[PDB]
Amino acid sequence: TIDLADGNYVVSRGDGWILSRQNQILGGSVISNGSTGIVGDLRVNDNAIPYYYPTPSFNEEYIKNNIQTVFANFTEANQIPIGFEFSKTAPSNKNLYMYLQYTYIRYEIIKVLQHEIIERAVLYVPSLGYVKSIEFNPGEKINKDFYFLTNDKCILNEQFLYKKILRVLPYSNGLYVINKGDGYIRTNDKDLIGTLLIEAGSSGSIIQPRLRNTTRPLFTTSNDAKFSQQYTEERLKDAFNVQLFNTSTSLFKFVEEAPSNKNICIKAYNTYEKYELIDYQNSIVNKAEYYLPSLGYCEVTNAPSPESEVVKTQVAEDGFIQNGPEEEIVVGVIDPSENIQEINTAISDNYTYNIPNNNPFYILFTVNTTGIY
Amino acid sequence: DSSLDNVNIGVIDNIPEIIDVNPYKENCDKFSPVQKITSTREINTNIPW
Repeated sequence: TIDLADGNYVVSRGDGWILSRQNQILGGSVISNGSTGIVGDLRVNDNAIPYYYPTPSFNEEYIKNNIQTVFANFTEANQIPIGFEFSKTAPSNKNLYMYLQYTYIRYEIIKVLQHEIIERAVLYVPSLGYVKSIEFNPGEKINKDFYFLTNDKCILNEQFLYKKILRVLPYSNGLYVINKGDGYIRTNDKDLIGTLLIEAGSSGSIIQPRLRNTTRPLFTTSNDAKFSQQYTEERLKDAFNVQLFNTSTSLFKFVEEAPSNKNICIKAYNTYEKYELIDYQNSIVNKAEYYLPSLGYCEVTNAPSPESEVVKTQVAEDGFIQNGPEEEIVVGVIDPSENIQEINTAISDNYTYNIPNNNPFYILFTVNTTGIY
Repeated sequence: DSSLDNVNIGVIDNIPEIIDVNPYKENCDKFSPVQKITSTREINTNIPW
């Protein structure tokens, strides 16, 4: 029984769901006598296909479009491999058994009426894995709850994010490029690589191996005239010498080793770097925002909060949040419209240059000996 | 009327699109325009054709 108003809604129960009875299908590993075992997977293909459970009101296309518009777009991410791995060390004299399953992000679309839900369509999006381990001795009887799961559950913190369905700048006239920093992430976990739960004594890992070099830079201009993706890219190449925009071969990996008496939750997001292409003149006249992919960000929850209540919450307005250090690096740039005439001879004392209609222009020069001119 | 039976449209529609392509260095040779000249004969006769 929800306390919202009537009509449809889009709900995201979050990441960290494990389906029922799909526990041991992937198999397990047995370690002994102080050895170390590492298992893992790469969410690339044949395992990144979402599972749809629709209702006549909500068909597959409806669910897909509605969730992708508001929450993370999984169709695009389904082609970029992401790898995860759990490592565990067995004791000196004992045996350990550890088995792996997949964790899914759960989305629901509902149709509230009179504070009562009368429909529910579910989408499960594969995100990452979860490894369950136990040290045993021969003949021990294991609780059935360790192997078998009768109903789905959220090992991570529960959530119910939802969204109802309807200073003085002393610069000179010219162009500039401002790098505003690194570690920009879109709101509503829209740029989330995934979440990993590491049990006591283990060590999780999330790796972006760049098996596919593609990337998804984001562009936003206040005026399509005089500005465009190509124009801003060329200006950045002139300013910061950026050679690759929609490509990259740099890998980022995050590793966390949980202590011996607690559990850890590591969240990995993709990050961005913000480049503002202003056109200050006398008072900003134009602005563009380029978000070049960075090498990710990692947050570490020491442990899930004690189960008290699933407090409903609404999605934040679309935007960005910066997690890296604050910076503002300003670089001037030559306006391509103006012409630049190069002087083939070095300039000595007492030189004259003949202006060679009313448009502005550029002249490039260098002196023959250091001094004041 | 049974040549295209084995084609399954739905599976094709379910294929992900190609994003990254590893190119073969030499995949184009050249283009050879074909030039032709048409002849013309004169067959004189007395019986109308």
